Amino acid sequence: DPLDHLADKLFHSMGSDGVYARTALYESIVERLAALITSHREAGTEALRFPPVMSRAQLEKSGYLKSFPNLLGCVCGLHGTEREINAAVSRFDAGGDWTTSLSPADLVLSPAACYPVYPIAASRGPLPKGGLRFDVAADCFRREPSKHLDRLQSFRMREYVCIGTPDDVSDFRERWMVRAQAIARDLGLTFRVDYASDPFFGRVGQMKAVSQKQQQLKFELLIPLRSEEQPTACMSFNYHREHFGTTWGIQDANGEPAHTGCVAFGMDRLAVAMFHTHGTDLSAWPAKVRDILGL
Amino acid sequence: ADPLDHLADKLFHSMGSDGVYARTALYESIVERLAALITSHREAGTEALRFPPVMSRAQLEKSGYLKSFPNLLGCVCGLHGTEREINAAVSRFDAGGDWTTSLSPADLVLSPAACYPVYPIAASRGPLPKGGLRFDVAADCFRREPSKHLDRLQSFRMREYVCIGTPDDVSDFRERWMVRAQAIARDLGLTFRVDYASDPFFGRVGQMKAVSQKQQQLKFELLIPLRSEEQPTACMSFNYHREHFGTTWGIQDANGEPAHTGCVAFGMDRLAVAMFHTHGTDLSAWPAKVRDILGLQ
Amino acid sequence: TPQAKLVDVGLTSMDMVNLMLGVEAEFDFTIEITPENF
Amino acid sequence: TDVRNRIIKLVKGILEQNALAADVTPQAKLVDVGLTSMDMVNLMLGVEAEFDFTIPQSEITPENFQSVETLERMVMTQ
Ligand SMILES: Nc1ncnc2c1ncn2[C@@H]1O[C@H](COP(=O)(O)OP(=O)(O)OP(=O)(O)O)[C@@H](O)[C@H]1O
Ligand SMILES: Nc1ncnc2c1ncn2[C@@H]1O[C@H](COP(=O)(O)OP(=O)(O)OP(=O)(O)O)[C@@H](O)[C@H]1O
Ligand SMILES: [Mg+2]
Ligand SMILES: [Mg+2]
Ligand SMILES: [Zn+2]
Ligand SMILES: [Zn+2]
Repeated sequence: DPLDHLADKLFHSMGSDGVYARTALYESIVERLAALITSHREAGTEALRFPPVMSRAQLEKSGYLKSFPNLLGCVCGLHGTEREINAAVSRFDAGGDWTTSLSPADLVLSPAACYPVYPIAASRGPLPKGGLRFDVAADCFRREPSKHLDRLQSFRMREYVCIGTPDDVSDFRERWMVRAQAIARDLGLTFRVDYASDPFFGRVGQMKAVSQKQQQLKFELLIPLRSEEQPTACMSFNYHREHFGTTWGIQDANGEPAHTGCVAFGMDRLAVAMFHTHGTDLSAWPAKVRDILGL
Repeated sequence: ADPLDHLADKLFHSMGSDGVYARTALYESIVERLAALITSHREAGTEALRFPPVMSRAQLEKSGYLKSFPNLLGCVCGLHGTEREINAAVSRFDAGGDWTTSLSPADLVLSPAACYPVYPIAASRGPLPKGGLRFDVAADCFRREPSKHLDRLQSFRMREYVCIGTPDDVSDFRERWMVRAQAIARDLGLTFRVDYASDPFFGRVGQMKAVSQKQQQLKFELLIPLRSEEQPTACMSFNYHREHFGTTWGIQDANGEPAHTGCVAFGMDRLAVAMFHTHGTDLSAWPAKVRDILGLQ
Repeated sequence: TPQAKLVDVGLTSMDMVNLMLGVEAEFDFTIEITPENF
Repeated sequence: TDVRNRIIKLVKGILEQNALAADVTPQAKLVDVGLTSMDMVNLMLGVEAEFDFTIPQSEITPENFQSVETLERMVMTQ
């Protein structure tokens, strides 16, 4: 794979495909990218930071199981009595399988950064005129093991989320689609923006995707990393219509079920794209890119 | 009426689960400044690694975590069955039942401590050089202990400096970090004491391990009174592991003996909460020396 | 119209779901499904 | 009893012999003798087996397991 040569400078094996320790070099660029993204934040945007886990009931309510049940990581634990736990530990001691004593907690590993913001917004009552904007980030998890450096199981996501009338969200997404392309250009990256679909699970899912692409509810900024024929989506621009507004009873300034949308930056994919494009020697990066990143 | 509870309004938002909170911009700005201050004290030659919130289950099992804190471990499970089985699980959910019966464990756990993944990484490099190795590691950690107290989270940030070498390399390292960490706490204007302590091992035999740990003075904590001076909150720890990880991972020091290890751990969320409890949630009203040390201006 | 794009008339995702379902009710159709043929 | 005492010193001396040797006196602290954690675990079991009793978890403490003296004071109180 074309990205493989980057591994030695960027990552250390943690004994599991798609789960890597990050070197100081790699993390310094993730951090500069995060700061660059922050510097483009629209005024009036509330910044929240989420932990890597969230409420299972909240995610269930958001409908994640109808779309990507195969990707979800659930948190489980030994919730039994001391006797039960002791037997589990005893099985392990003998080289047996202690994991049969696991049961699910009330938490999952977050599959996207924006999910927890919808109930938070809803608890504040009706939206002001012009809607609400959030800046959120989380370490996310998706159960898709791969050896490719651009397909991780645990990865950082940063999102700007808009909640408001259809016009609010639509204007928001157009601003960000232009703005994201300008950022990518300033970073010296090669890309195109195209219609896309989320990878819905199963038969019905395949038709959800067609309909998603047809309605143009999702654009991606695609960067050629392993090939020009199969580029890597490093950002997405998502329009959810009234799905979350209805789900969470959020109503806009006009008494209608709010529309929502988000712009998502895959922080590890952008960093990997930067190293693939510019190499692992920062002093050699183009001067305009170094300046843009404050290097 | 916990004395910390009033801090929630400015610092956190509920995420529908005790010990799991969204962090406000105010809160995160201080965690980040605390992180930068700790970084400014990093010793030259210390290798910085950043770990994700999950790690290899096999690695964690091998390190002995189950025999110590089986009850705190969070495992990753998923729907690993066929498409038919997964669709059925979701349909049971749709019909008021429990989809989670179709879950099976993955090969990953949520990391209970930042340092665990560093030992196999060190081991893979062969014999330690003289003087040993030093690491700066960080991770979002998870411990299954729900609580409504803002100083006891289920998901929290840990920053550690880790030493791997001879017993002398490690005790020298721990000695110097105990002094420096106290200086940092002092610079932060925090009220604290440092005392020997033990890890909450599990079960009756676990009690004896704890007794021995306290007797051998393998663990110090920097304790800050948040709710009371009677039950203070451990915001840093200074841990000596003896040869446990060295033998487990086959790490040999420069004399060919099984390496000793130790770490100084900073609880980033606890330190931040300590700061807001101590100095209040108005940053402009913080002491000038504290604002200076944190580069708040 | 039998030329009008399916999504233009107002058939969103759940509509298209039942549309794949409805076309099953007619014949041997078990449809996998691609963007072009819709 | 001098029985409990000399017997405790034996199991302490037996576990000690699994690595090296030293001088074991009643007021000497077990940790100073050289007992590690698995030693203290093994010693607690070698005592619970020797005297046909179970130590209440409430009594598994540094106070009672400080020295041979403090230990016999615990064994004998049962
Ligand atoms: N497995 C992954 N590894 C790394 N980054 C990822 C991964 N999945 C998603 N991201 C990043 O998160 C962003 C937002 O998430 P989104 O759900 O839009 O991804 P996606 O549409 O599933 O993609 P793909 O077809 O690339 O798997 C993506 O644009 C990408 O940059
Ligand atoms: N539940 C938690 N919430 C927040 N921070 C925590 C939590 N557990 C540990 N930490 C922080 O991270 C460090 C972890 O090292 P350590 O394993 O020594 O914790 P601990 O000994 O379990 O603590 P405690 O007695 O408070 O449960 C602690 O010093 C503390 O600052
Ligand atoms: Mg994906
Ligand atoms: Mg604990
Ligand atoms: Zn989103
Ligand atoms: Zn540690």
